[PDB]
Amino acid sequence: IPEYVDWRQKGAVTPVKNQGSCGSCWAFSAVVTIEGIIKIRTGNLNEYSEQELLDCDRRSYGCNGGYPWSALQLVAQYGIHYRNTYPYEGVQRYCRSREKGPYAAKTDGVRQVQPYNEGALLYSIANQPVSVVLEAAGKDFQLYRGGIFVGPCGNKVDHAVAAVGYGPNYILIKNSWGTGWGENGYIRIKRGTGNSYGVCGLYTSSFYPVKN
Ligand SMILES: *[C@@H](O)[C@H](Cc1ccccc1)NC(=O)[C@@H](NC(=O)[C@@H](NC(=O)N[C@H](Cc1ccc(O)cc1)C(=O)O)[C@@H]1CCN=C(N)N1)C(C)C
Repeated sequence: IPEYVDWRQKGAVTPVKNQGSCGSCWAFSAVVTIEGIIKIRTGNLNEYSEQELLDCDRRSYGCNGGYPWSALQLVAQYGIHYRNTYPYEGVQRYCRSREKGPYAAKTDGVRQVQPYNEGALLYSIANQPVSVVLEAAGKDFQLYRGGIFVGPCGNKVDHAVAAVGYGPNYILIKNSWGTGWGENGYIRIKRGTGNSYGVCGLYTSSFYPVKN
């Protein structure tokens, strides 16, 4: 795998979103990986519905948090609508998949990256955008304005984001806190510290969709 990966450079990343006060990060994280793999497989970049996952993933707890892997399982088992047809409201409502016609995209499964393994995550990122979790509760992460982020932070993961690239010293992350946060909505998180958790627990729980 190469020294630099940036899926934005290959037109596989849609504009930065803002999840608002709703604990829907898990749905935003999942959708970034779907938008990525559909572009890589079909050559078309589309936006897909975070709201649909928020409403329809019965394993997750709507705006009270959820599971990127369960969201990705749902897209593999059923599918997902375009964001345009099922737009984001920042509140959990009834699952309205049936009322919005046939699904726009479908995947063939979900895979976990070997956890607590930097090389395993970089290998997956080289192939496609990956759903990752980290500790975002800390003020340092909340007030991040740019540069390579080293913390401070603990490993108490509480927030799902998407790894869309890496460099020699960092992993490139798409956050769902709008374009005003960090580097136009992105964070470069320090890698290669030798801490198996990753910086802010970045290696705790990572999933990517499978599509043939
Ligand atoms: C992002 O907007 C939200 C914010 C939030 C966090 C906690 C409570 C409310 C809102 N963050 C999340 O959705 C996070 N989700 C969780 O913390 C998640 N737990 C896990 O991801 N861990 C599981 C463990 C597990 C696996 C399978 C079953 O059946 C049970 C448990 C894992 O290791 O995969 C849950 C979601 C519901 N509430 C809490 N507290 N935790 C982030 C995605 C990590």
